[PDB]
Parts: sequence; C-alpha cells; structure tokens
Amino acid sequence: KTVVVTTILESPYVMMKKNHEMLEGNERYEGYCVDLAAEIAKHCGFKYKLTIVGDGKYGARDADTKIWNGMVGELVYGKADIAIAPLTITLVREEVIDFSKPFMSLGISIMIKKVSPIESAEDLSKQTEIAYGTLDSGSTKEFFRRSKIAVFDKMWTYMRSAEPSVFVRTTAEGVARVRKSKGKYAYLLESTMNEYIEQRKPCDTMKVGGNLDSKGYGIATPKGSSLGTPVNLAVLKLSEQGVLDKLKNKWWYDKGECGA
Amino acid sequence: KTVVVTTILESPYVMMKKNHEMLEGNERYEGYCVDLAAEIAKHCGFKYKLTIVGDGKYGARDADTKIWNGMVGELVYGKADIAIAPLTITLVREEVIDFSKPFMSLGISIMIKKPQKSKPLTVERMVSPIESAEDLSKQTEIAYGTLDSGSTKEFFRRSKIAVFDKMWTYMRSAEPSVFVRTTAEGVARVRKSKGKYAYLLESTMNEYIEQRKPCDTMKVGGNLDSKGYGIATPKGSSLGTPVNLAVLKLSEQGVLDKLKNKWWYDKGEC
Amino acid sequence: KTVVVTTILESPYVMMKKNHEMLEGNERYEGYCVDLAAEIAKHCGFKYKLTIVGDGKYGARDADTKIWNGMVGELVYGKADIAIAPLTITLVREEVIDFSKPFMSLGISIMIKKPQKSKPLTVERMVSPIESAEDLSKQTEIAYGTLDSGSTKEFFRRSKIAVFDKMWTYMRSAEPSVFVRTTAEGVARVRKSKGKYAYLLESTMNEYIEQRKPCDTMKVGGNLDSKGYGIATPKGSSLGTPVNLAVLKLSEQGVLDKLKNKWWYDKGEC
Amino acid sequence: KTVVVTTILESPYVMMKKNHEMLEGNERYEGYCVDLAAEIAKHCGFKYKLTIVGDGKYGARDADTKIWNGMVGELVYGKADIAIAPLTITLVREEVIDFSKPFMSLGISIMIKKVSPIESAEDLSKQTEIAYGTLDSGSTKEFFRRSKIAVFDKMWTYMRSAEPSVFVRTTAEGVARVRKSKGKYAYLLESTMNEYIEQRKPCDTMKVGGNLDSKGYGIATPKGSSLGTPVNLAVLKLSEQGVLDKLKNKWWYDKGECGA
Ligand SMILES: NS(=O)(=O)c1cc2c(cc1Cl)N[C@H]([C@H]1C[C@H]3C=C[C@@H]1C3)NS2(=O)=O
Ligand SMILES: NS(=O)(=O)c1cc2c(cc1Cl)N[C@H]([C@H]1C[C@H]3C=C[C@@H]1C3)NS2(=O)=O
Ligand SMILES: NS(=O)(=O)c1cc2c(cc1Cl)N[C@H]([C@H]1C[C@H]3C=C[C@@H]1C3)NS2(=O)=O
Ligand SMILES: NS(=O)(=O)c1cc2c(cc1Cl)N[C@H]([C@H]1C[C@H]3C=C[C@@H]1C3)NS2(=O)=O
Ligand SMILES: N[C@@H](CCC(=O)O)C(=O)O
Ligand SMILES: N[C@@H](CCC(=O)O)C(=O)O
Ligand SMILES: N[C@@H](CCC(=O)O)C(=O)O
Ligand SMILES: N[C@@H](CCC(=O)O)C(=O)O
Repeated sequence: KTVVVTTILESPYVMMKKNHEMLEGNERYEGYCVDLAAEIAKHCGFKYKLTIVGDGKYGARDADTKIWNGMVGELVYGKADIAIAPLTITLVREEVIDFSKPFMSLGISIMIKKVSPIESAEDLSKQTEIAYGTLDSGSTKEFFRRSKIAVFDKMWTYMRSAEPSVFVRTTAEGVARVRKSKGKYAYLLESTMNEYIEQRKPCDTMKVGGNLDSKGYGIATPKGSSLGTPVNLAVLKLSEQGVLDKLKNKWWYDKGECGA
Repeated sequence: KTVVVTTILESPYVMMKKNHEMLEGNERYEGYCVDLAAEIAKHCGFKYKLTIVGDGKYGARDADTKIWNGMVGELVYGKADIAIAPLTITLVREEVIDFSKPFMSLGISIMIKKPQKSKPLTVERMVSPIESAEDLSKQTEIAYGTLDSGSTKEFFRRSKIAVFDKMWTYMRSAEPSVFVRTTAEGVARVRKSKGKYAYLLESTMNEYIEQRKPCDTMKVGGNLDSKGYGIATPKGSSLGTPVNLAVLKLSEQGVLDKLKNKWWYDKGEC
Repeated sequence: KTVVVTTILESPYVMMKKNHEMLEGNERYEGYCVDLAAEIAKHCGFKYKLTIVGDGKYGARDADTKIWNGMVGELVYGKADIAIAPLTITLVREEVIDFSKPFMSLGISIMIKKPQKSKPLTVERMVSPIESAEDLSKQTEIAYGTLDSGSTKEFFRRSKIAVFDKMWTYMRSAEPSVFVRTTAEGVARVRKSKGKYAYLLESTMNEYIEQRKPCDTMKVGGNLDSKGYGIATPKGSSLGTPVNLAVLKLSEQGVLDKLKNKWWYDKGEC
Repeated sequence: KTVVVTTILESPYVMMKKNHEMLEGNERYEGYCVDLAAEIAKHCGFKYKLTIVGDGKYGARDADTKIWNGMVGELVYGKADIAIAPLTITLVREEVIDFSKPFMSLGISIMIKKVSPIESAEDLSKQTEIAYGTLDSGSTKEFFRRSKIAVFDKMWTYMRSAEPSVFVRTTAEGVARVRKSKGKYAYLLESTMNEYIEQRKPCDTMKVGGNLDSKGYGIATPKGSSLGTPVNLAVLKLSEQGVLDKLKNKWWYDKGECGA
C-alpha cells in the first residue's frame, strides 16, 4: 500500500529536475522537500509516491462556501495521506489537519528590486507611492485579513481596496512582477523563498526590514491519521542530528550562484 | 478543580516580586511565563496555582536506575498537570511527555566576558578572542561549560558533528567539572573568570543578560542549533489540544511578540 | 428617533470617499469629524444622520437684514439638532447656540507660497518676504484675504489692536474680491498666485495642507490668537451635557490625540 | 453682598505682595489671577473678596471616604462662590462644579536641572537611574492614576511604588527638589508654571520633550450657581479682545529675568 504524497511546484523545495520528460516515478523530482520525504520514509519505513497538487494553491477556505482548495483540500477530502511541502502552520489549518513540529523557521518579509526608502513595514504602509502585494491563497494573506495591529490593518485596507489587484497568482509571478516594476511594486513573501531568490542570479532583488512575525513549516496529515506520531518523531530526530540543517545548507548556500 | 502548573525561577521568565514576603498565591511571581499562563487561562478558562519543582531542574533522563528528575519527572509521575516554563522540545522528552507548538524560538549560543576595548586613527575597536564553536573547541586556553541536567548537555552528549563531539569529549573529562547547577552560577563563573570561561546557554537568556546591567558579558557567534520552547503536558491528557490551540491563537494575535518585546528589550539597562 | 447632524465638507474633517457613488447613509463620508461623531455615539446611545448644510457656510449674522446662515443658522432655527464640525467658538455665536468644551486648539495664521531654494560654504536657505503679521500689514506688495462668512473675518472686523484693525482697513481698501468663498479656493489662489497673495486661516488646516502634496505653501510666523473647536447644540437642548461629558471623557482617554495623529500626521508626504 | 473668591498661592497667578504687611484688604494681592478677577468683576459687576484656600491643595476626591478638599471642596460645600485660580478642567471635577470656557491652554511637561539625555517622556520611563514625580492632589496625579496608556501605566506603576515618597507637597517644593537633586530627580508639572520657572533667575531648569496632553484652566463655580453664564461670556469676551493674551505676556514675558 503506497502512500500518496501531495507537494507543490515551489523552489528549492521541489524542482522538476532537468530531464523529467525521460524519467519515471519520483526520480523526476528533486529538492529540499524530496529529500525530506525520502528521510521521512527511511525513518518510518513506508513507500511513498510524489504527486503534485492539482491546483497550484497552498490552501485556504473560501467564505460563504466552506470548501478547501489545494493541499489542505487534498488532505481533508482523502486525496492524499501526507503533505511534505512548505505548508505554514496556522490556527485555522490546525483545526482540520494535523501539523507536525516545525522543520523550518520562517517570517514575513518585504523584498524589492535593487539606502532603500522602504526600510521597515510601517514606512511602506505610510508611503503610498510604491505598491505591495501578496500571494493568492497563502498564509500571509489570511494573516493580514485577521490581523489586529493598526499598521497591519492599514496594509490590509490598502490591499483589499486597490486598482488593479495587488495580489499575485504564483510566487514566481510575484518575483517577475517586482523585477519588472523598476522599484514600483513590492512583494510580501516568506523569508526562506525570498532569501533563495535574493541569493540567485541575476540577483536583482534584496530583503529589506526585519520579520513581521514568526511561523514554521510542518508536515501535514489528515485529521485522525495514524502517521502523525511517526512523522513527528522523525522530524524531531532529524532536527536532533541536524539533517534538516544540512539539507537547508545544501539547497540554500552550497550552490551560491550569486555575488555575496 | 484547580490544576497544578509548574515553573522555574529563571529571569525574565519567572522572577519573584520585590514586595513578595506578604503576598500569597499567583501574585508572588511576575515575569513572561506568568503572563503566558494568564493569557492561556484567559483563552481557555481554568484555575491554576503557581508551583515550583522541588529540585529546580528542567528535566533529564538520569542513567542507571532510569529515573526522571526535575520538571519532566514531576510531570510524568502525576505530581504535575502542565508545565508553562522554558522547556525545550526534545526527542527524548517528546517520547516521554507531550509538547505544544513552539511558542519561543531559541538556539545554543556561547557566552564570554566582554574584553576591554582596544586603543588603536583614534577610533576604538573590539577584538573577540572567540568567534565560533570550532575555534573555541580548537583552543585550550579557555575552558567552557554547560548547564547540569539541561537539554544542551544532552545535545552535546549525542552529537555526531565532529566539532560538537570534540567539545563533549573535552567536557566529560575536564576536571574540575565545568558543568554548573544553575544558569546564575554559570553567569557568575563567566563574570569572575576574567574571560577564561565560556558558558553555553540558550540564545534568549544570553540576550537577556546582555541587555541588562552590569553588561560586562557578550554573546559571540551564531546559534549552533535551532530549537524551541513548548508547553509540556503528560501523555493521554485532554488539556493538550486546548493549550496547543491557545498557543496558536496567541502567536497569530501577536501577543507573544509584544510580550517578548516588553520583557527582553523594553527593560534595556545598557 | 434619529437626530440631525450637520457638518461641513472640509478636509480632513469631512471628505467623501472615492467609492461614494454606490454607497448610502453615513458610509459615504469619512475623516476626523465622522470618527468624533462615532465616538460620541459610542459614549451616548443615539442614531445620527450625516447632513451637509445647503449653503455650505460656517455661520454669520447680517447687520441690515439680520439672519443667521450656514451651520449656526441651521442650528438656531430648529433645522438641525447638533453640529459636529470644525466650528470656531465665538462670543457672538455663544449668544445664539451652546458650545461644548473645545476638542481641538487652533490659531489664525498666514499662508504663503513656498519660495525657491536660495543657492548662495554652499548652503540652501528659505527666505520669505513675510516673517510675521506686522510686516504683512506694513507691506503693500502682497495682497491678503480671509474666508467669506467665517470667524476670522469676525475677529478682524472687531479687533481693537492697531495691526489687525489696519489689516481690516486694507481688506476694505485693496478692492479686489480678496475674500474667498471656500478654503479650497483660497488655497488655490495662493498656489497659483506665484507669490502675490497671502491667505489667513486656522493653523490646523494650514498644517494639513502643508503636509500634503504638492506642498507648495508654507506656514509663516505664529498664531495671531488662540481659539478652539466646540460641538454646538441649540440653546435649551438636553443633549449639551451628554456631548460635553463625552468630549471630556475622550480628551482624558487620549482618543482625540490619537485621531489627530492618525488624520494629520500619519498621512503626510514631502 | 460681596462674592467670596477662592484662590491659591501659586505664582505668577497670585503673589503675596512684599509690602503686604502694611497692605490691608484685596490690595495686598497681585498677579495674573487678581487681574483676571478684576476684569471679571468689571464685566459682570459684582464686589469680590479673594480668600486663600485653607489647605494648599487644588482638589481631589479621597478614596474610601468620598470627600473633596481644597478649591473643589470649598466650592461644593458652600464655602466660596467662585474659584478664579489655575484649576484644571477634568472629567471628574465637572460632574460636581461648573467650569467655564478655558482661559489658558496647558500641557504636561517635564522639569529637570540644566545633551538632554531625557528628551521625551518614553525615554524618561525607560531609564531608572533618574526618578520622576508629580504633585499630589492635582490633575496630573489623577491623570497618571487613571491613564490607560501602557507607557503612562508603567509611569504610574513606577511612582506609586517607590521609596521614599517621590511625590511632592507643593510646586515650589517640587522645583526646589529638582534644583537640589543635581539632575537625579524629574518633575512633571503644568507647562505654564514650567515656563515661568525656566524663565526665572537663576534659570537652573529647562523644559524637555513635548506636551504629553492638552488641558485648560477654567473659572470654577458651584453646581447650579447663577454665575456660570456671566463668567463664561466674560471669559469669552476677554479672550476675544486679547486682554488675556496681554496679561499672559505681562506676567510671563514682560519682566524676563533671564537670557533668551
Ligand atoms: N535553521 S532552520 O530554519 O532550517 C530549523 C528550524 C527549526 C528546526 C530545525 C531547523 Cl534546521 N526544529 C524546530 C522543532 C524541532 C524540535 C525542537 C523545536 C521544534 C521541535 N522547529 S524550528 O525552530 O522551526
Ligand atoms: N519572536 S519569538 O522567539 O518570541 C516567537 C517564536 C515563535 C512563535 C512566536 C514568537 Cl513571538 N510562534 C511559532 C508557532 C506558530 C505557528 C508556527 C510555529 C509555531 C506554530 N513558533 S515560534 O517560531 O518558536
Ligand atoms: N492636540 S489637539 O489640538 O487635537 C487637542 C486640544 C484640546 C483637547 C484635546 C486635543 Cl487632542 N481637549 C481640551 C478639553 C479638555 C479639557 C480641558 C480643555 C478642554 C476641556 N480642549 S483643547 O485644549 O482645545
Ligand atoms: N495664549 S493663552 O495660552 O494665554 C490662551 C489660551 C486660550 C484662550 C485664550 C488665551 Cl490668551 N481662549 C480659549 C477659549 C476661547 C474660545 C475658544 C476656546 C476657548 C473658548 N481657550 S484657550 O485655547 O485655552
Ligand atoms: N507557503 C505558504 C504560502 C506563502 C505565502 O504566504 O506567501 C503557505 O502554505 O501558506
Ligand atoms: N532551557 C533548557 C535549559 C538551559 C540549557 O540547558 O542551556 C532546558 O529546558 O533544558
Ligand atoms: N473654522 C472657522 C472657519 C475657517 C476660517 O474662517 O478660516 C469657523 O468655524 O468659522
Ligand atoms: N493646577 C493643577 C495642579 C497642578 C498639577 O497638575 O501638578 C490643578 O488644578 O489640578
């Protein structure tokens, strides 16, 4: 009985190698999440199959319908057994799926094309000359929707009432938008992906400010599943012997195809 | 019914008030941990009384007769219901108790007494004889110590990394023992050692001591490992889900961030 | 029963929202004044309807055919119940309506176009032809005027001081139509006058226009006097005491200061 | 029937004349408040007698007793008819006495001896080596006690718990304590008296930071008294014709025994 694993096409977590057209099975995928899934299977001792989520959405619940899309929907509705992917641990998602202990710390950061006048987030909210956006159906957008800090509510009020839409469909599309905006558009994304982008050639984007908050990535399992304890123990073990640190160093700093 | 909550006197997590001789109940203690417990009670209503573990240890797997001591030992054997205190999440601990989601990020850091400023146009510069863990392990002129019955000692004991293994090998044979009973003893040793002692401790406490007078000690390098603090609860308890949900609610509400800002950086004496 | 609340369209006190076409009720208007009305309704429970007076005037009294116009006229003759708007407290108005305690300080000032940077070691300095009110009265190469049917004209008309009386005499002697119907018209006259006109207005609006693009005007000198903005109710009304108490409570609670900061200094530029 | 006017001994509002031993009656008093009372009587048309408050307190309500002392006590208990004195208009005082329109704006300031490390109030609250105190039985003390702002709350916690008594009995005692503390003490007092002190020789004190809030001095009358409207319109008249400004300039800047 193989285990269906739901992932997303996001770098450096999952890459579609370079010759996927002439490869079969999981051998056509590479990345941090593929290595993490391999280690999880090695510790637990189960066969796994890598399946991409049908819709390129991390997961959210749409109001007035009460339905889930993406990996979270693929988990609550029994379409997959485990989600080794950069899924943010949030209060809403925990009520419907089980989150393991975080395996990668993260924070909300602001990145712009290459002293930067943006500086911190409050100045970005005050300065309306330069626009800022957020990935569609992500934890950042839901974080800003339910935020209560006055500055964060100002940012949310600006984003929900803007023309055209400041939101972006995919992270790569947001990177392209910020690169092609000549410093007129800003992107709010996770610290890990932003760092990976800023350490990659041509290196036309940089991180500004600090981290708005602190979150984490966890291995997701369906509610009431028997895999929660083994995957939690495996994540704890990997953190104890630093396999996660080695994987992050390999996939974030070993290549270093940038000037730094 | 009022449950038993256990804490340990570590500043700024749990500190005794100046006017505490006559006060009774939960009003005796003040700190970050008591505020976290108050917010936990506000989210899910329950009655709690602040207690301190008898031997004042975080909890370690004692060898030989296989006995758990300190906070974890109290939690396991039914004398405790929940521990709201800076207890790091550990695989060994996770196999023995249940841990909530990390409410505080942490890492192993290195402490050293701040050297005197170098005189050499006329600008003044600081020279750090210690920079990283590899250089600290390579040298022998400066001894280094850890906390007795602490998760840092467990991490060093079974670390496959060559530098960490060499460090632990030095620790086990070093005489007199560099291990200290309380973090206060370690900070005192660092202060009185004239710079000949490096006491490894969690990044949060190191930053707290740095921000506070007499601010004669400094934190060197980056975090060797990345870990977190979790609210402990005995296995097979119905209270784990409410505390996990309350921690998630507090983290998403920004209460934890403002509490950390007000307890670690608002009281900056240097 | 819903009472009538009359206001005046002055930024940032009362400005229509961009998407006001497809909205009805009080949701169309936004600014400092609507927030003050919301706090007033929160303190004392009542329903209010936001209305704009037909002639769009603050209030003045004719001498030959005595009649009160604008907001004060609306309040006196029973057409309105309360005016939560920047109405200056005046002795003449106090004899025809009831003013609560002031909720914002103010002062008569002078507006002038911002001069160009002076190139002539290499520094840039701001030099203005006007330094205070006395020089403006003494000089005759820059014309000045106030707002039509307002409190500033009333103050200048019956001022015994030599400088202000002389200014009023020139206001009757220059003989253009130096009095402007709206504050926006006077600001536009100052901006497009290339440096030939000075506008007298309240310090609050002066600062608001100063901190907003294209910011081609400066605040010169200091306030010629001190006045305030009060919530006005008709004489003999039972609502004067509740609104007075609500304003006092808001002032003690710091809500007024936070609204002033968020509507005057948190939206600035250049 | 002469009208009893309750005043307090506080400069420059009311000064006890140096020749008062040979001066009998209302002639023995001079100051801003004496001139204001003279103008009020000139407008309204009543005979006035200035009587100092028995106990040098502006006014407050005792906790667990519910009694009023000082000017407010002298007003609500029928001891005096009008209070022409620097009485701060506050929320709780208005419920028991009638306040007129303010005749002088004011704010909460900071007093220290002559780099200015303290600067603003938040930095004053951050630092502990230097202590700050206010005057008991006054608007500032009640405002600090009843303030709900976190920074003001921590200031109140500091002053309410300090040994010895950080509070002061009189404004002159406060400025003397500031002068003799060699910069180790801070006084939070009304901005008007702060300016008067800082412009008076030997000029060893100066104002730092900005005003924490905005209040006003008003003429006080007993609840239900008939003097409300006459004194209110008199204050409005005086403020409109600038006599109030002239008196302020005379009693604060005309002498100028300092260099500025
Ligand atoms: N350095 S990092 O961001 O790749 C990173 C971040 C984290 C790691 C491990 C690594 Cl390598 N483990 C912790 C978990 C492990 C065990 C101890 C704390 C939680 C449970 N979560 S974390 O603090 O989010
Ligand atoms: N800034 S901090 O170290 O006090 C801190 C650290 C952390 C916080 C919140 C704060 Cl304020 N919440 C996260 C939690 C939120 C959700 C994602 C990871 C856990 C579950 N853990 S954390 O990354 O260990
Ligand atoms: N800073 S400001 O001009 O917006 C401002 C000005 C004033 C405020 C409050 C604010 Cl926020 N309250 C006072 C009121 C409070 C009590 C004392 C005077 C009146 C009654 N009036 S004020 O001195 O005219
Ligand atoms: N220049 S000053 O501080 O002596 C001063 C301050 C003030 C004065 C008059 C003077 Cl001279 N009058 C106003 C009053 C007049 C009318 C408008 C606001 C109140 C009612 N209060 S005030 O803004 O507190
Ligand atoms: N990976 C995040 C989305 C990234 C973002 O917030 O922009 C999530 O699973 O919610
Ligand atoms: N926080 C650690 C103790 C500190 C240390 O070991 O350095 C624990 O809970 O075990
Ligand atoms: N605020 C003034 C009008 C503005 C002005 O005259 O400059 C009033 O209420 O009369
Ligand atoms: N004059 C003030 C007291 C001065 C102070 O606040 O220190 C009052 O009447 O309340």
